[PDB]
Amino acid sequence: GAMGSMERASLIQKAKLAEQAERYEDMAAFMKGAVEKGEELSCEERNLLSVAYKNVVGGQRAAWRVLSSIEQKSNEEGSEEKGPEVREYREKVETELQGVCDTVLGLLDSHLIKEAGDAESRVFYLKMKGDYYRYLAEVATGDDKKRIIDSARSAYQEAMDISKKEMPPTNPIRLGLALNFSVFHYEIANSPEEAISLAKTTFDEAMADLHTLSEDSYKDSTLIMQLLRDNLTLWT
Amino acid sequence: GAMGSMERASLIQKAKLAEQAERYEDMAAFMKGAVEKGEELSCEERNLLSVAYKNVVGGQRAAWRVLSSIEQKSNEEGSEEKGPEVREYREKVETELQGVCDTVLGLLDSHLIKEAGDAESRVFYLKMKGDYYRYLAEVATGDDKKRIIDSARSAYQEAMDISKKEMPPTNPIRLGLALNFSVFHYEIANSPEEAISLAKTTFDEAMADLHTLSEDSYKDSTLIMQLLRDNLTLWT
Amino acid sequence: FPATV
Amino acid sequence: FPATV
Ligand SMILES: *CC(=O)NCCCC1CCN(C(=O)C(C)(C)Oc2ccc(Cl)cc2)CC1
Ligand SMILES: *CC(=O)NCCCC1CCN(C(=O)C(C)(C)Oc2ccc(Cl)cc2)CC1
Ligand SMILES: [Mg+2]
Ligand SMILES: [Mg+2]
Ligand SMILES: [Mg+2]
Ligand SMILES: [Mg+2]
Ligand SMILES: [Mg+2]
Ligand SMILES: [Mg+2]
Repeated sequence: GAMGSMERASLIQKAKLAEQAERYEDMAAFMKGAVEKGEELSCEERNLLSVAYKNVVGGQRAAWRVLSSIEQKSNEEGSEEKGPEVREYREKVETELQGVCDTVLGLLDSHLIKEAGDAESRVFYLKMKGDYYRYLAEVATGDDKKRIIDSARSAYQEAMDISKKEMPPTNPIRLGLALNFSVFHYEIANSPEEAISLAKTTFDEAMADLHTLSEDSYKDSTLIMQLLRDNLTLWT
Repeated sequence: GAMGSMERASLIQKAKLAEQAERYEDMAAFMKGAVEKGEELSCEERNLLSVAYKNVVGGQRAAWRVLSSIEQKSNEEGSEEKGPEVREYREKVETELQGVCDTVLGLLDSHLIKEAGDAESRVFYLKMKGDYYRYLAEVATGDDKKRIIDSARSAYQEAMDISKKEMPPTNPIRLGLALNFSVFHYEIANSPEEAISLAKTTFDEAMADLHTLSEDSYKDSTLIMQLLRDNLTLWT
Repeated sequence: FPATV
Repeated sequence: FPATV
Protein backbone atom coordinates (compact mmCIF):
# COMPACT_ATOMS: atom_id res chain seq x y z
CA GLY A 1 0.00 0.00 0.00
CA ALA A 2 1.00 3.61 -0.62
CA MET A 3 1.15 4.22 3.16
CA GLY A 4 3.50 1.30 3.78
CA SER A 5 6.53 3.53 4.08
CA MET A 6 5.02 5.96 6.58
CA GLU A 7 5.38 5.55 10.34
CA ARG A 8 2.23 4.52 12.20
CA ALA A 9 2.47 7.58 14.47
CA SER A 10 2.85 9.89 11.45
CA LEU A 11 -0.24 8.37 9.80
CA ILE A 12 -2.24 9.02 12.97
CA GLN A 13 -0.88 12.58 13.19
CA LYS A 14 -1.81 13.23 9.59
CA ALA A 15 -5.28 11.70 10.03
CA LYS A 16 -5.87 14.30 12.76
CA LEU A 17 -4.62 17.09 10.44
CA ALA A 18 -6.83 15.83 7.62
CA GLU A 19 -9.84 15.91 9.98
CA GLN A 20 -9.07 19.54 10.89
CA ALA A 21 -8.85 20.36 7.15
CA GLU A 22 -12.09 18.43 6.41
CA ARG A 23 -10.07 16.21 4.02
CA TYR A 24 -11.95 13.00 4.85
CA GLU A 25 -10.68 10.94 1.85
CA ASP A 26 -7.14 11.66 2.99
CA MET A 27 -8.10 10.97 6.62
CA ALA A 28 -9.47 7.56 5.61
CA ALA A 29 -6.41 6.68 3.58
CA PHE A 30 -4.14 7.58 6.52
CA MET A 31 -6.23 5.48 8.90
CA LYS A 32 -6.26 2.53 6.49
CA GLY A 33 -2.48 2.78 6.46
CA ALA A 34 -2.40 2.84 10.25
CA VAL A 35 -4.66 -0.25 10.51
CA GLU A 36 -2.50 -2.09 8.02
CA LYS A 37 0.50 -1.74 10.36
CA GLY A 38 -1.08 -4.69 12.13
CA GLU A 39 -1.21 -3.35 15.68
CA GLU A 40 -4.49 -3.04 17.58
CA LEU A 41 -6.12 0.40 17.66
CA SER A 42 -6.66 2.54 20.70
CA CYS A 43 -10.04 4.11 21.51
CA GLU A 44 -9.03 7.42 19.94
CA GLU A 45 -7.70 5.65 16.84
CA ARG A 46 -11.00 3.69 16.45
CA ASN A 47 -12.81 7.03 16.56
CA LEU A 48 -10.54 8.45 13.84
CA LEU A 49 -11.09 5.41 11.63
CA SER A 50 -14.87 5.55 12.00
CA VAL A 51 -15.11 9.34 11.51
CA ALA A 52 -13.04 9.18 8.32
CA TYR A 53 -15.03 6.44 6.58
CA LYS A 54 -18.41 7.70 7.89
CA ASN A 55 -17.78 11.03 6.22
CA VAL A 56 -16.50 9.54 2.94
CA VAL A 57 -19.38 7.04 2.59
CA GLY A 58 -21.87 9.60 3.89
CA GLY A 59 -21.04 11.86 0.98
CA GLN A 60 -21.30 8.96 -1.48
CA ARG A 61 -24.71 7.92 -0.07
CA ALA A 62 -26.02 11.47 -0.37
CA ALA A 63 -24.84 11.62 -4.02
CA TRP A 64 -26.28 8.18 -4.77
CA ARG A 65 -29.67 9.25 -3.39
CA VAL A 66 -29.70 12.38 -5.59
CA LEU A 67 -28.89 10.32 -8.67
CA SER A 68 -31.28 7.47 -7.84
CA SER A 69 -34.14 10.01 -7.44
CA ILE A 70 -33.35 11.48 -10.89
CA GLU A 71 -33.20 7.95 -12.33
CA GLN A 72 -36.56 7.03 -10.77
CA LYS A 73 -38.20 10.18 -12.18
CA SER A 74 -36.79 9.28 -15.64
CA ASN A 75 -38.63 5.93 -15.49
CA GLU A 76 -42.09 7.44 -14.81
CA GLU A 77 -44.78 7.76 -17.49
CA GLY A 78 -44.46 10.98 -19.52
CA SER A 79 -40.72 11.33 -18.84
CA GLU A 80 -38.69 11.99 -22.00
CA GLU A 81 -36.05 9.34 -22.88
CA LYS A 82 -32.60 10.82 -22.16
CA GLY A 83 -30.42 7.80 -22.81
CA PRO A 84 -28.18 5.71 -20.53
CA GLU A 85 -26.29 8.55 -18.83
CA VAL A 86 -28.27 8.82 -15.60
CA ARG A 87 -28.06 5.04 -14.98
CA GLU A 88 -24.37 5.03 -15.93
CA TYR A 89 -23.43 7.82 -13.54
CA ARG A 90 -25.57 6.38 -10.70
CA GLU A 91 -23.74 3.09 -11.31
CA LYS A 92 -20.37 4.86 -11.20
CA VAL A 93 -21.14 6.43 -7.83
CA GLU A 94 -22.63 3.14 -6.61
CA THR A 95 -19.50 1.19 -7.59
CA GLU A 96 -17.28 3.68 -5.76
CA LEU A 97 -19.49 3.46 -2.65
CA GLN A 98 -19.37 -0.35 -2.76
CA GLY A 99 -15.60 -0.12 -3.04
CA VAL A 100 -15.29 1.96 0.11
CA CYS A 101 -17.62 -0.40 1.98
CA ASP A 102 -15.57 -3.39 0.83
CA THR A 103 -12.39 -1.63 1.97
CA VAL A 104 -13.78 -1.03 5.47
CA LEU A 105 -15.17 -4.56 5.73
CA GLY A 106 -11.77 -5.82 4.63
CA LEU A 107 -9.99 -3.96 7.43
CA LEU A 108 -12.47 -5.36 9.95
CA ASP A 109 -11.99 -8.90 8.65
CA SER A 110 -8.18 -8.58 8.28
CA HIS A 111 -7.72 -8.42 11.22
CA LEU A 112 -9.40 -5.92 13.53
CA ILE A 113 -12.31 -8.01 14.74
CA LYS A 114 -10.42 -11.21 15.46
CA GLU A 115 -7.88 -9.39 17.66
CA ALA A 116 -10.50 -7.33 19.56
CA GLY A 117 -11.04 -8.93 22.97
CA ASP A 118 -12.31 -6.04 25.09
CA ALA A 119 -16.03 -5.43 24.92
CA GLU A 120 -15.73 -1.79 23.78
CA SER A 121 -13.47 -2.63 20.89
CA ARG A 122 -15.35 -5.77 19.78
CA VAL A 123 -18.75 -4.03 19.92
CA PHE A 124 -17.39 -0.99 18.08
CA TYR A 125 -15.96 -3.08 15.21
CA LEU A 126 -19.05 -5.29 14.95
CA LYS A 127 -21.21 -2.15 14.84
CA MET A 128 -19.02 -0.87 11.98
CA LYS A 129 -19.43 -4.22 10.18
CA GLY A 130 -23.21 -3.90 10.50
CA ASP A 131 -23.09 -0.28 9.31
CA TYR A 132 -21.04 -1.00 6.13
CA TYR A 133 -23.19 -4.07 5.24
CA ARG A 134 -26.22 -1.75 5.78
CA TYR A 135 -24.73 0.73 3.25
CA LEU A 136 -24.22 -2.14 0.81
CA ALA A 137 -27.83 -3.19 1.42
CA GLU A 138 -29.12 0.33 0.63
CA VAL A 139 -27.91 -0.05 -2.97
CA ALA A 140 -28.41 -3.82 -3.42
CA THR A 141 -30.98 -4.98 -5.96
CA GLY A 142 -29.78 -8.48 -6.92
CA ASP A 143 -29.38 -12.22 -5.96
CA ASP A 144 -27.29 -11.33 -2.89
CA LYS A 145 -29.48 -8.62 -1.33
CA LYS A 146 -30.91 -11.01 1.28
CA ARG A 147 -27.43 -12.32 2.26
CA ILE A 148 -26.14 -8.70 2.51
CA ILE A 149 -29.04 -7.75 4.78
CA ASP A 150 -28.44 -10.87 6.87
CA SER A 151 -24.71 -10.04 7.16
CA ALA A 152 -25.62 -6.65 8.57
CA ARG A 153 -28.18 -8.19 10.97
CA SER A 154 -25.73 -10.84 12.18
CA ALA A 155 -22.98 -8.33 12.94
CA TYR A 156 -25.37 -5.95 14.76
CA GLN A 157 -26.86 -8.87 16.72
CA GLU A 158 -23.46 -10.15 17.89
CA ALA A 159 -22.58 -6.59 18.95
CA MET A 160 -25.92 -6.22 20.79
CA ASP A 161 -25.42 -9.49 22.67
CA ILE A 162 -21.91 -8.47 23.87
CA SER A 163 -23.02 -4.90 24.69
CA LYS A 164 -25.90 -6.07 26.89
CA LYS A 165 -23.69 -8.49 28.83
CA GLU A 166 -20.59 -6.32 29.18
CA MET A 167 -21.47 -2.60 29.12
CA PRO A 168 -23.82 -0.35 31.13
CA PRO A 169 -27.00 0.85 29.37
CA THR A 170 -25.56 4.40 29.17
CA ASN A 171 -22.32 3.43 27.46
CA PRO A 172 -22.09 5.59 24.26
CA ILE A 173 -20.92 2.63 22.15
CA ARG A 174 -23.88 0.52 23.35
CA LEU A 175 -26.21 3.47 22.71
CA GLY A 176 -24.83 4.18 19.24
CA LEU A 177 -25.08 0.52 18.28
CA ALA A 178 -28.71 0.43 19.33
CA LEU A 179 -29.49 3.65 17.46
CA ASN A 180 -28.02 2.24 14.24
CA PHE A 181 -29.51 -1.26 14.61
CA SER A 182 -32.90 0.39 15.14
CA VAL A 183 -32.43 2.31 11.88
CA PHE A 184 -31.46 -0.99 10.19
CA HIS A 185 -34.78 -2.45 11.35
CA TYR A 186 -36.80 0.53 10.08
CA GLU A 187 -35.06 1.27 6.77
CA ILE A 188 -33.54 -2.04 5.67
CA ALA A 189 -35.37 -4.99 7.29
CA ASN A 190 -38.91 -3.61 6.89
CA SER A 191 -39.47 -4.02 10.64
CA PRO A 192 -40.62 -0.61 11.91
CA GLU A 193 -42.17 -2.06 15.10
CA GLU A 194 -38.85 -3.69 16.03
CA ALA A 195 -37.08 -0.38 15.28
CA ILE A 196 -39.43 1.54 17.58
CA SER A 197 -39.30 -1.09 20.35
CA LEU A 198 -35.50 -1.11 20.28
CA ALA A 199 -35.16 2.67 20.36
CA LYS A 200 -37.72 3.01 23.20
CA THR A 201 -36.27 0.24 25.38
CA THR A 202 -32.74 1.54 24.81
CA PHE A 203 -33.78 5.10 25.74
CA ASP A 204 -35.64 3.98 28.86
CA GLU A 205 -32.89 1.71 30.17
CA ALA A 206 -30.35 4.48 29.67
CA MET A 207 -32.57 7.01 31.47
CA ALA A 208 -32.67 4.73 34.51
CA ASP A 209 -28.83 4.53 34.66
CA LEU A 210 -27.99 8.26 34.24
CA HIS A 211 -27.91 8.68 38.05
CA THR A 212 -24.64 6.71 38.16
CA LEU A 213 -22.79 9.09 35.87
CA SER A 214 -20.47 12.05 36.16
CA GLU A 215 -21.44 15.31 34.47
CA ASP A 216 -19.19 14.57 31.53
CA SER A 217 -20.48 10.99 31.04
CA TYR A 218 -24.05 12.32 31.38
CA LYS A 219 -23.42 14.76 28.51
CA ASP A 220 -22.09 11.99 26.26
CA SER A 221 -24.96 9.60 27.00
CA THR A 222 -27.77 12.14 26.80
CA LEU A 223 -26.60 13.36 23.38
CA ILE A 224 -27.17 9.90 21.90
CA MET A 225 -30.38 9.45 23.86
CA GLN A 226 -31.69 12.56 22.14
CA LEU A 227 -30.95 10.95 18.76
CA LEU A 228 -33.04 7.94 19.81
CA ARG A 229 -35.85 10.34 20.81
CA ASP A 230 -35.50 12.20 17.51
CA ASN A 231 -35.96 8.96 15.56
CA LEU A 232 -38.90 7.90 17.74
CA THR A 233 -40.52 11.27 17.00
CA LEU A 234 -39.95 10.78 13.26
CA TRP A 235 -41.48 7.27 13.44
CA THR A 236 -44.53 7.83 15.67
CA GLY B 1 -7.76 10.51 -21.44
CA ALA B 2 -10.27 8.37 -19.55
CA MET B 3 -13.15 10.42 -21.05
CA GLY B 4 -11.97 9.90 -24.62
CA SER B 5 -14.55 7.23 -25.30
CA MET B 6 -17.55 9.20 -24.02
CA GLU B 7 -19.71 11.36 -26.26
CA ARG B 8 -19.35 15.12 -25.78
CA ALA B 9 -23.09 15.48 -25.10
CA SER B 10 -22.97 12.67 -22.50
CA LEU B 11 -20.04 14.36 -20.71
CA ILE B 12 -22.03 17.60 -20.53
CA GLN B 13 -25.12 15.73 -19.30
CA LYS B 14 -23.09 14.01 -16.62
CA ALA B 15 -21.38 17.26 -15.58
CA LYS B 16 -24.88 18.64 -14.88
CA LEU B 17 -25.77 15.50 -12.86
CA ALA B 18 -22.51 15.74 -10.92
CA GLU B 19 -23.31 19.37 -10.08
CA GLN B 20 -26.75 18.35 -8.75
CA ALA B 21 -25.04 15.64 -6.63
CA GLU B 22 -22.35 18.11 -5.43
CA ARG B 23 -19.71 15.79 -6.95
CA TYR B 24 -17.41 18.59 -8.13
CA GLU B 25 -14.32 16.39 -8.80
CA ASP B 26 -16.45 14.29 -11.13
CA MET B 27 -17.99 17.43 -12.65
CA ALA B 28 -14.51 18.78 -13.41
CA ALA B 29 -13.34 15.53 -14.94
CA PHE B 30 -16.43 15.42 -17.20
CA MET B 31 -15.87 19.02 -18.29
CA LYS B 32 -12.17 18.39 -18.96
CA GLY B 33 -13.27 15.53 -21.19
CA ALA B 34 -15.73 17.79 -22.97
CA VAL B 35 -13.07 20.49 -23.57
CA GLU B 36 -10.68 17.88 -24.91
CA LYS B 37 -13.16 17.03 -27.68
CA GLY B 38 -11.73 20.12 -29.33
CA GLU B 39 -14.91 22.02 -30.09
CA GLU B 40 -15.54 25.51 -28.71
CA LEU B 41 -17.71 25.78 -25.59
CA SER B 42 -21.06 27.46 -25.36
CA CYS B 43 -21.89 29.99 -22.63
CA GLU B 44 -23.57 27.33 -20.49
CA GLU B 45 -20.65 24.95 -20.97
CA ARG B 46 -18.15 27.69 -19.92
CA ASN B 47 -20.22 28.14 -16.75
CA LEU B 48 -20.10 24.39 -16.04
CA LEU B 49 -16.34 24.29 -16.54
CA SER B 50 -15.74 27.26 -14.24
CA VAL B 51 -18.15 26.05 -11.52
CA ALA B 52 -16.53 22.61 -11.42
CA TYR B 53 -12.93 23.77 -11.04
CA LYS B 54 -13.84 26.71 -8.75
CA ASN B 55 -15.38 24.27 -6.30
CA VAL B 56 -12.53 21.73 -6.50
CA VAL B 57 -9.76 24.34 -6.05
CA GLY B 58 -11.85 26.24 -3.50
CA GLY B 59 -11.87 23.19 -1.28
CA GLN B 60 -8.13 22.69 -1.75
CA ARG B 61 -7.41 26.36 -0.90
CA ALA B 62 -9.50 26.13 2.27
CA ALA B 63 -7.59 22.97 3.32
CA TRP B 64 -4.23 24.53 2.46
CA ARG B 65 -5.06 27.57 4.62
CA VAL B 66 -5.95 25.35 7.60
CA LEU B 67 -2.70 23.44 7.26
CA SER B 68 -0.54 26.52 6.63
CA SER B 69 -1.94 28.14 9.81
CA ILE B 70 -1.04 25.01 11.84
CA GLU B 71 2.43 25.02 10.24
CA GLN B 72 2.95 28.71 11.07
CA LYS B 73 1.93 28.15 14.70
CA SER B 74 4.43 25.24 14.88
CA ASN B 75 7.25 27.62 13.90
CA GLU B 76 6.58 30.15 16.70
CA GLU B 77 8.70 30.39 19.86
CA GLY B 78 7.54 27.99 22.59
CA SER B 79 5.93 25.56 20.12
CA GLU B 80 6.94 21.93 20.73
CA GLU B 81 8.78 20.20 17.84
CA LYS B 82 6.39 17.70 16.24
CA GLY B 83 8.47 16.56 13.30
CA PRO B 84 8.01 16.91 9.52
CA GLU B 85 4.38 15.76 9.29
CA VAL B 86 2.63 19.13 9.19
CA ARG B 87 4.96 20.44 6.43
CA GLU B 88 4.65 17.14 4.54
CA TYR B 89 0.86 17.13 4.54
CA ARG B 90 0.66 20.86 3.68
CA GLU B 91 3.00 20.08 0.78
CA LYS B 92 0.80 17.17 -0.31
CA VAL B 93 -2.30 19.37 -0.44
CA GLU B 94 -0.28 22.15 -2.10
CA THR B 95 1.00 19.81 -4.82
CA GLU B 96 -2.54 18.59 -5.54
CA LEU B 97 -3.79 22.20 -5.74
CA GLN B 98 -0.96 23.12 -8.11
CA GLY B 99 -1.89 20.11 -10.22
CA VAL B 100 -5.48 21.25 -10.61
CA CYS B 101 -4.36 24.78 -11.47
CA ASP B 102 -1.94 23.41 -14.07
CA THR B 103 -4.74 21.29 -15.53
CA VAL B 104 -7.05 24.29 -15.92
CA LEU B 105 -4.28 26.48 -17.34
CA GLY B 106 -3.50 23.66 -19.75
CA LEU B 107 -7.07 23.55 -21.05
CA LEU B 108 -7.02 27.32 -21.52
CA ASP B 109 -3.73 27.18 -23.40
CA SER B 110 -4.67 24.06 -25.43
CA HIS B 111 -6.76 25.49 -27.00
CA LEU B 112 -9.64 27.44 -25.48
CA ILE B 113 -8.15 30.92 -25.51
CA LYS B 114 -6.73 30.88 -29.02
CA GLU B 115 -10.09 29.85 -30.52
CA ALA B 116 -12.15 32.37 -28.49
CA GLY B 117 -12.99 35.32 -30.73
CA ASP B 118 -16.14 36.74 -29.14
CA ALA B 119 -15.56 39.20 -26.33
CA GLU B 120 -17.59 37.24 -23.75
CA SER B 121 -15.70 34.03 -24.34
CA ARG B 122 -12.23 35.61 -24.56
CA VAL B 123 -12.75 37.71 -21.41
CA PHE B 124 -14.16 34.71 -19.53
CA TYR B 125 -11.16 32.48 -20.37
CA LEU B 126 -8.60 35.22 -19.66
CA LYS B 127 -10.31 35.84 -16.31
CA MET B 128 -9.98 32.11 -15.56
CA LYS B 129 -6.28 32.25 -16.53
CA GLY B 130 -5.79 35.13 -14.09
CA ASP B 131 -7.72 33.28 -11.37
CA TYR B 132 -5.69 30.02 -11.62
CA TYR B 133 -2.34 31.92 -11.74
CA ARG B 134 -3.63 33.82 -8.65
CA TYR B 135 -4.23 30.46 -6.87
CA LEU B 136 -0.70 29.40 -7.83
CA ALA B 137 0.58 32.72 -6.47
CA GLU B 138 -1.18 32.18 -3.12
CA VAL B 139 1.07 29.18 -2.44
CA ALA B 140 4.25 30.33 -4.22
CA THR B 141 7.33 30.99 -2.13
CA GLY B 142 10.22 30.50 -4.60
CA ASP B 143 12.26 31.87 -7.61
CA ASP B 144 9.14 31.97 -9.82
CA LYS B 145 6.71 33.77 -7.50
CA LYS B 146 7.17 37.11 -9.28
CA ARG B 147 6.65 35.53 -12.75
CA ILE B 148 3.52 33.72 -11.45
CA ILE B 149 2.11 36.98 -10.10
CA ASP B 150 2.92 38.71 -13.38
CA SER B 151 1.20 35.91 -15.37
CA ALA B 152 -1.95 36.49 -13.36
CA ARG B 153 -1.70 40.29 -13.82
CA SER B 154 -1.13 39.98 -17.56
CA ALA B 155 -4.14 37.72 -18.11
CA TYR B 156 -6.44 39.92 -15.98
CA GLN B 157 -5.17 43.06 -17.77
CA GLU B 158 -5.81 41.65 -21.25
CA ALA B 159 -9.31 40.65 -20.11
CA MET B 160 -9.91 44.13 -18.63
CA ASP B 161 -8.83 45.85 -21.85
CA ILE B 162 -11.21 43.72 -23.99
CA SER B 163 -14.07 44.03 -21.48
CA LYS B 164 -13.89 47.83 -21.41
CA LYS B 165 -13.89 48.10 -25.21
CA GLU B 166 -16.47 45.42 -25.99
CA MET B 167 -18.94 44.98 -23.11
CA PRO B 168 -21.28 47.30 -21.18
CA PRO B 169 -20.26 48.21 -17.61
CA THR B 170 -23.10 46.02 -16.23
CA ASN B 171 -22.11 42.87 -18.08
CA PRO B 172 -21.73 40.11 -15.39
CA ILE B 173 -18.51 38.79 -16.97
CA ARG B 174 -16.99 42.30 -16.96
CA LEU B 175 -18.17 42.78 -13.36
CA GLY B 176 -16.84 39.42 -12.17
CA LEU B 177 -13.48 40.05 -13.83
CA ALA B 178 -13.18 43.39 -12.08
CA LEU B 179 -14.17 41.90 -8.72
CA ASN B 180 -11.47 39.23 -9.02
CA PHE B 181 -8.76 41.55 -10.40
CA SER B 182 -9.46 43.89 -7.49
CA VAL B 183 -8.93 40.99 -5.07
CA PHE B 184 -5.68 40.17 -6.93
CA HIS B 185 -4.52 43.73 -6.28
CA TYR B 186 -5.41 43.59 -2.57
CA GLU B 187 -4.28 40.06 -1.67
CA ILE B 188 -1.53 39.21 -4.15
CA ALA B 189 0.06 42.38 -5.57
CA ASN B 190 0.17 44.35 -2.29
CA SER B 191 -1.75 47.19 -3.95
CA PRO B 192 -4.78 47.85 -1.71
CA GLU B 193 -5.34 51.37 -3.12
CA GLU B 194 -5.56 49.96 -6.66
CA ALA B 195 -7.95 47.27 -5.39
CA ILE B 196 -10.23 49.86 -3.80
CA SER B 197 -10.09 52.22 -6.80
CA LEU B 198 -10.97 49.40 -9.18
CA ALA B 199 -13.88 48.13 -7.10
CA LYS B 200 -15.29 51.66 -6.60
CA THR B 201 -15.00 52.73 -10.25
CA THR B 202 -16.46 49.41 -11.42
CA PHE B 203 -19.41 49.74 -9.00
CA ASP B 204 -20.10 53.35 -9.97
CA GLU B 205 -19.94 52.78 -13.72
CA ALA B 206 -22.28 49.82 -13.39
CA MET B 207 -24.73 51.85 -11.27
CA ALA B 208 -24.95 54.44 -14.03
CA ASP B 209 -25.86 51.77 -16.65
CA LEU B 210 -28.54 49.85 -14.69
CA HIS B 211 -31.28 52.01 -16.26
CA THR B 212 -30.71 50.24 -19.60
CA LEU B 213 -31.47 46.79 -18.23
CA SER B 214 -34.40 44.43 -18.00
CA GLU B 215 -35.49 43.18 -14.59
CA ASP B 216 -33.64 39.92 -15.09
CA SER B 217 -30.38 41.58 -16.25
CA TYR B 218 -30.68 44.03 -13.33
CA LYS B 219 -30.82 41.11 -10.88
CA ASP B 220 -27.69 39.53 -12.38
CA SER B 221 -25.69 42.77 -12.38
CA THR B 222 -26.73 43.99 -8.94
CA LEU B 223 -25.76 40.67 -7.33
CA ILE B 224 -22.14 41.16 -8.41
CA MET B 225 -22.26 44.85 -7.58
CA GLN B 226 -23.13 43.87 -4.03
CA LEU B 227 -19.99 41.70 -3.90
CA LEU B 228 -17.92 44.73 -4.93
CA ARG B 229 -19.62 46.73 -2.15
CA ASP B 230 -18.99 43.91 0.33
CA ASN B 231 -15.27 43.97 -0.46
CA LEU B 232 -15.14 47.77 -0.28
CA THR B 233 -16.74 47.54 3.17
CA LEU B 234 -14.16 44.96 4.26
CA TRP B 235 -11.31 47.19 2.98
CA THR B 236 -12.38 50.65 4.21
CA PHE C 1 -33.31 10.40 6.96
CA PRO C 2 -33.07 9.06 10.55
CA ALA C 3 -30.11 9.71 12.83
CA THR C 4 -27.17 7.27 12.95
CA VAL C 5 -23.71 7.60 14.47
CA PHE D 1 -11.54 36.31 2.77
CA PRO D 2 -12.89 38.73 0.12
CA ALA D 3 -15.54 37.78 -2.42
CA THR D 4 -14.55 36.38 -5.84
CA VAL D 5 -16.62 34.69 -8.54
C1 LIG E 1 -12.98 3.27 23.84
C2 LIG E 1 -13.39 3.09 22.40
O1 LIG E 1 -13.28 1.99 21.81
N1 LIG E 1 -13.84 4.20 21.81
C3 LIG E 1 -14.24 4.26 20.41
C4 LIG E 1 -14.85 5.60 20.11
C5 LIG E 1 -16.14 5.80 20.92
C6 LIG E 1 -16.69 7.22 20.93
C7 LIG E 1 -17.16 7.68 19.56
C8 LIG E 1 -17.68 9.10 19.60
N2 LIG E 1 -18.75 9.24 20.59
C9 LIG E 1 -20.00 9.71 20.36
O2 LIG E 1 -20.80 9.79 21.30
C10 LIG E 1 -20.47 10.15 18.95
C11 LIG E 1 -21.98 10.42 18.92
C12 LIG E 1 -19.71 11.41 18.55
O3 LIG E 1 -20.25 9.15 17.91
C13 LIG E 1 -20.38 7.78 18.09
C14 LIG E 1 -19.80 6.95 17.15
C15 LIG E 1 -19.88 5.57 17.30
C16 LIG E 1 -20.52 5.06 18.40
CL1 LIG E 1 -20.62 3.34 18.61
C17 LIG E 1 -21.10 5.87 19.35
C18 LIG E 1 -21.01 7.24 19.20
C19 LIG E 1 -18.34 8.82 21.94
C20 LIG E 1 -17.83 7.40 21.93
C1 LIG F 1 -22.01 33.82 -22.38
C2 LIG F 1 -20.87 33.28 -21.56
O1 LIG F 1 -19.72 33.16 -22.03
N1 LIG F 1 -21.21 32.94 -20.31
C3 LIG F 1 -20.27 32.35 -19.37
C4 LIG F 1 -20.91 32.23 -18.02
C5 LIG F 1 -21.24 33.62 -17.46
C6 LIG F 1 -22.16 33.63 -16.24
C7 LIG F 1 -21.51 33.00 -15.02
C8 LIG F 1 -22.45 33.00 -13.83
N2 LIG F 1 -22.91 34.36 -13.53
C9 LIG F 1 -22.81 35.00 -12.34
O2 LIG F 1 -23.26 36.14 -12.22
C10 LIG F 1 -22.12 34.35 -11.11
C11 LIG F 1 -21.92 35.37 -9.98
C12 LIG F 1 -22.98 33.19 -10.63
O3 LIG F 1 -20.78 33.83 -11.38
C13 LIG F 1 -19.86 34.43 -12.22
C14 LIG F 1 -18.79 33.66 -12.67
C15 LIG F 1 -17.86 34.20 -13.53
C16 LIG F 1 -18.02 35.49 -13.96
CL1 LIG F 1 -16.87 36.18 -15.06
C17 LIG F 1 -19.07 36.27 -13.54
C18 LIG F 1 -20.01 35.73 -12.68
C19 LIG F 1 -23.57 35.01 -14.68
C20 LIG F 1 -22.64 35.03 -15.88
MG1 LIG G 1 7.66 1.99 12.75
MG1 LIG H 1 -24.49 -1.77 -9.49
MG1 LIG I 1 -35.59 -7.20 22.66
MG1 LIG J 1 -19.18 12.19 -31.03
MG1 LIG K 1 5.61 23.13 -2.60
MG1 LIG L 1 -7.99 52.66 -14.00
